[PDB]
This record gives sequence, C-alpha cells and structure tokens, in this order.
Amino acid sequence: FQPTYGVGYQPYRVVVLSFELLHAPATVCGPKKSTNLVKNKCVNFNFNG
Amino acid sequence: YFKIYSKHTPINLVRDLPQGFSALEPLVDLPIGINITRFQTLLALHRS
Ligand SMILES: *[C@@H]1O[C@H](CO)[C@@H](O)[C@H](O)[C@H]1NC(C)=O
Repeated sequence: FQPTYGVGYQPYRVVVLSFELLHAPATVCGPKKSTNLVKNKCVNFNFNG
Repeated sequence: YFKIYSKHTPINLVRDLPQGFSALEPLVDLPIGINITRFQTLLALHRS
C-alpha cells in the first residue's frame, strides 16, 4: 500500500457484521426509542412490552 | 432463560435449617440458551 495509488488499489478497511438468530434468547437488541411521558390523559401505554 | 433467585438471611442457629418464612427475591436472569443436566458446588480451601 502506498498513498499515491489508484482508487482500485488503495487500502480499504472492511468490517462485516454477521447477524444470526439462534434458539437462545436474543440479547443484542437495538436502542428502542422512548416517547416522553404524558400523565392525566387516556393514552396507549407500552411499558417494557 | 436461567433464573437466579436469592435471599440473604441473618440467622443464629448452629446446625440445621431454621424454621421460618423468607421469600426469595429474583436476582438475575441469564440468557444462556444451553442444556444443563448436572451441577457441582465450588468450594474454597484454607491453606496454612
Ligand atoms: C440435554 O441433555 C440430556 C443429557 O445429556 C439429553 O438427554 C437431552 O436430550 C438434551 N436435550 C437437548 C434439547 O439437547
């Protein structure tokens, strides 16, 4: 690798993420977004499922 | 799911289990996903 190389010969760092689902409980979850809490109104609540 | 429930109790009985009631709180749930059919306690030696 040299810095004066062409774009087809320049070094590229590659990270491959492999996602598998197995019968074990899935623990790598995404960051579920949280809506601000509203009180004293008839709302549809979803608390931890 | 591996459920570990635990309770710490202050007792002063010498030999056997004391007679009483103490409900065990849930401490930790472990995502293990493995087959378990046998177990073994781990102790600690005292060296001098
Ligand atoms: C778990 O292990 C026991 C003893 O080795 C075996 O009889 C049983 O079939 C196993 N279960 C699974 C789902 O592999």
